[PDB]
Amino acid sequence: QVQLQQSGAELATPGASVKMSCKASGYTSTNYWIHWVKQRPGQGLEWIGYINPTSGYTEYNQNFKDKATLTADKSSSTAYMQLTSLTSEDSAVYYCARGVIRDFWGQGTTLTVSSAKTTPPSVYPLAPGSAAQTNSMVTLGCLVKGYFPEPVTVTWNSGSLSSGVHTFPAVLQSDLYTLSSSVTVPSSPRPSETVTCNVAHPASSTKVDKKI
Amino acid sequence: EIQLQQSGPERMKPGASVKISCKASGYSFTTYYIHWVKQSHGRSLEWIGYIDPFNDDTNYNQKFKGKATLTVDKSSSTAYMHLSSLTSEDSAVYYCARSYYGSLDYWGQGTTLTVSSAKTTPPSVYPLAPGSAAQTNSMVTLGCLVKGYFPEPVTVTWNSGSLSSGVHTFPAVLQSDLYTLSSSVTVPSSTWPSETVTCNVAHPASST
Amino acid sequence: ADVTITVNGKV
Amino acid sequence: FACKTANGTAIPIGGGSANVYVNLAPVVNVGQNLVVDLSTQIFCHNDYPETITDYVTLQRGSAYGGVLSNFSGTVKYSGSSYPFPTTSETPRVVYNSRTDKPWPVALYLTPVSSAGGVAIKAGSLIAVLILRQTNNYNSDDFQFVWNIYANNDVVVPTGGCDVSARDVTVTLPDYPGSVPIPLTVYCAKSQNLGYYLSGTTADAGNSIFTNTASFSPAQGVGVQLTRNGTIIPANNTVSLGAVGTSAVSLGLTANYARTGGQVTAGNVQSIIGVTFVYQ
Amino acid sequence: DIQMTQTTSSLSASLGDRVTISCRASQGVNNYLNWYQQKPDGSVKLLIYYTSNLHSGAPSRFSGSGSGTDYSLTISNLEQEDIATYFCQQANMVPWTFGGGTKLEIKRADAAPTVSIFPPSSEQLTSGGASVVCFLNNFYPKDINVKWKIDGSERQNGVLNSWTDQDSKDSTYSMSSTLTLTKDEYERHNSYTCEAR
Amino acid sequence: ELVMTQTPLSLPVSLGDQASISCRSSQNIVHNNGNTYLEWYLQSPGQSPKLLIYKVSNRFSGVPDRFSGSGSGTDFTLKISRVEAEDLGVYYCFQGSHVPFTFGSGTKLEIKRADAAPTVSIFPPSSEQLTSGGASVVCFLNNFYPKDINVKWKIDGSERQNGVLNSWTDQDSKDSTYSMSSTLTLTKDEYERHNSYTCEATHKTSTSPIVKSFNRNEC
Repeated sequence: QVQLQQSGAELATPGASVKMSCKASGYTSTNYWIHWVKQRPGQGLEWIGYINPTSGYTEYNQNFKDKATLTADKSSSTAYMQLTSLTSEDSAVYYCARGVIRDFWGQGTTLTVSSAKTTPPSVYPLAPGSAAQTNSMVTLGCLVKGYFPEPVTVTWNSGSLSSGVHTFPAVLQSDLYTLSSSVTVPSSPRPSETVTCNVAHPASSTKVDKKI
Repeated sequence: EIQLQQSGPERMKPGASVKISCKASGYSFTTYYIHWVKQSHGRSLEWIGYIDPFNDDTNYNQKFKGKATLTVDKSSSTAYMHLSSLTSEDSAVYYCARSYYGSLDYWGQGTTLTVSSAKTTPPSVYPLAPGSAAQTNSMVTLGCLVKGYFPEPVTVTWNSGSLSSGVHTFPAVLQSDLYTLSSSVTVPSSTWPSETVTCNVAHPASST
Repeated sequence: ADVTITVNGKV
Repeated sequence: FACKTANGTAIPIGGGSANVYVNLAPVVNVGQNLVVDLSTQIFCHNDYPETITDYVTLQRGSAYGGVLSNFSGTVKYSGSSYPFPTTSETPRVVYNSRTDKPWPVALYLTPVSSAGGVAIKAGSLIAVLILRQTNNYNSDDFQFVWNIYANNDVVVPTGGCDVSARDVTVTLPDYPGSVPIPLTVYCAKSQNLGYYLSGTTADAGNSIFTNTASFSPAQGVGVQLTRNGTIIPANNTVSLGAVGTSAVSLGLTANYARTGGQVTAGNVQSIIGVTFVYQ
Repeated sequence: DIQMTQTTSSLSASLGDRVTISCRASQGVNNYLNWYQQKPDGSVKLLIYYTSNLHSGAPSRFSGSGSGTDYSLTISNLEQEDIATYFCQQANMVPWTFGGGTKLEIKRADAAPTVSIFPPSSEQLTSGGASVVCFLNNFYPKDINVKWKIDGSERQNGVLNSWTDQDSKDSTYSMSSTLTLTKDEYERHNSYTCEAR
Repeated sequence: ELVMTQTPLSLPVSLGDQASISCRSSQNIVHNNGNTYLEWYLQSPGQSPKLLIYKVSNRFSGVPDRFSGSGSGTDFTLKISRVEAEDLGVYYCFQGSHVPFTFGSGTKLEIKRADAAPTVSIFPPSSEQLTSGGASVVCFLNNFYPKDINVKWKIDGSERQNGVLNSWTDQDSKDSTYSMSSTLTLTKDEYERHNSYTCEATHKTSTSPIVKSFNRNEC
């Protein structure tokens, strides 16, 4: 059906401006309002406002009245939200919801507002020296530092190992991201086994293989 | 010229159904809405609904939606009010009216509906006397008690109206589905027992 | 002229 | 608040203007003539009855359009009727269910003449209606316009009487025969009626109508109307007396007549207009 | 739905006076308010519609006015024809609703009730019943309270009360009260009293 | 505006039991028309929120019977008769009566399981990183329950708090455990001027910290 398909992913510098889209509407019923909701990483949901595409009536959260402008085009059945003077605080996931009581939500749009440029990852192997660091089983891992943007995918021995492979979510550090991964192997230390963590960064178009 | 004539009073057993009619005359029947109104014993007016005599679309008060049914007969220019599962609470006066400018500008005379399990009963009449003596030198008051009759009405007159003009006849009050009523008369203290003051009671329903 | 009448004929 | 036509098609809301096509069925009546009843043509509902109630009202300035723009009358609206075109704001309709219910609106017209009516062609504008929609949750005040179009050819009676047909074709037999004209008149209320014929006459008494035949016309002959043996000249009033709900025949009969001189064979055709007046 | 409230249920006036009857609506109505009059017998007639328009055939002494959620009806000068009940009705939304009603009455000099009490008739006692009747004739104003007492005690059952309408001539009111007993309990008490408050 | 506060913050349950969550408002949230617009939403891992109950007690078309909303005035509750795998996520209460509309703080409903201590591990900065002028010490804490844990760092026995980053994984969904990593970043010169480093982890299932240390330059 005509359903809420939103934009993709957008990257903008501080200040600047961006316009998002929610591709569904119809000017035949007055109850198909479109709400916009904000979710910051690790926090809850914030209601920004809604617009009635049929009449153009708008409701705004006064905390956003200087930031968000709601509009709708009757031809393409597409609703729009515009954000001005972007800061790092505006990085979040944005949803559009249809109905008087938000009974149908969209997929979501991720926005990151950073001044950093594309940057390749740095790989530093985490080699354990003393077996005392673990107990008759040995842990291994790789460190990824200073890349941008997400995501960097980590696989071990080209996917040959999939047990106990804990890959951790990225953390932002001065607009460059850091990440780490770990695995456990059955008492097969160097060179009894040939573990090799494989790292790929599609945004920088680099695939790197590092041994321990 | 414009007027609405309704059917006469109706008496029904509880749980029965009744159908009132309202004949219109003096205007184009189909070009105006017809509304129905209920007035309870407390004389508060209640709106039932309206019907469009052209296409017969209706609109009901939620208070009456499941009990009332409005219908029309274009050929004879008549409107009907049907009420089902009658209870004692349905006893009231019902009016049909024509609506213009949202006003109900013309009304019928109204129909009285009585819902009761009772059946015809003659009135028992008792006399009232002061007792020991007339305790007032100028005026002395007498009266008659009418009890246990059904249905209404019952007429009262004193000496066929020869000693009227000092008579207060009170409205009937219902009691266990049988009515009761009383009347009063006041005559000069010297005229009684010096004169034959007597009350006459008539109940057409029983012809007595 | 609320009604119009057309009278056809021959000779 | 959404609406759809009697055929299931949805009616768009809040555009530049919405055009709604309906079937007309005018009928003469005492006091007010009916143009179109929209209760059978338009249906509306509410998709969120549990959380919002929609109020719809007919705004001031709603009026007839097209060839009916200069007429006036009344409008039925939700249990009562008001003057039309609307000078004030009508009361509210309530939509609080998902079940389609009729839009309780019907338009009437005030008679202006004896018989007579304006011809409506399919696809011609009939009325421009202004609607205002509000709700009990939002404080939004939305105005939109519906344009009412006819989808069938009809003639709206502008007077208090009607006729069996607005156009009557009859066929005379070859000269010198004659045929009756099946034309009847009835009125919603007792009236004194009379009619007078009109057209291009061709004689002194002006009882004979010119031969209009385009192809191979016959010359020296015309068409002369008569009722019950009497001859009716043009621009002269013929009285019918009291007329009522029972159709009354005019009794006209069409005959050939000879004028000028020598008569020559060919086709014959005349077009005669009948007009009605009160007395 | 929309509720209608008329400020008072009874209004006291005098012939030639200027009276005003007010109505209030729980929410705004676009001047879609109507006024009706009901005669004592029961006949109902429309007086004013759309807040200020008087019906064709009504007296010219009736006038109405008001705005959202506040309306009133006025009579320039009273006549005896105008002693009746009046209702306000809204037509802005369905269902149509009416006011509680306001009844006019003629003002006059106050008067205390004349009281009379009658014992059960021997004819009634032969049938097993027993009813004591009390009359309160020609009192003004309308409102009054009564009580029944037996042998120093008070009883509040088996009593029927009735009231007449205001009398056209005296413009006064009247009332009757009947207390009924079974003959077994009538003769087990010695005194009966009609306490007219 | 008015604040919506939810309780508890986390609701660990086992598959089958009865789960109840509470949402308390700061003020009456009845609309001027008499309807109370209290809503419950569910967000599942990697999915957008979906509606559960739309008028305090009503169930949205298509919501199983497990869910039942109730409450009035200022306190409301959502109850789940029997907990299935499909019910795991973050639950939000929502008020839509007074502008601006507000969401609840959010409550996560997770799996219950038996306690387990963390398999703490430490690693040194790589010699290659020192060749690049950087130095990051990494500490791993794998497979522990419950989700709450605290970690701290020391250098040569001296406690340090600067230059530390912490990361958490969501519930493992296979072991129903949790994992965490800590990274201590140092400059080459400052890393080389100390001889020992320590990662100290405290978990609810112990009276003393799990201490792990190493001597500089392992490989």
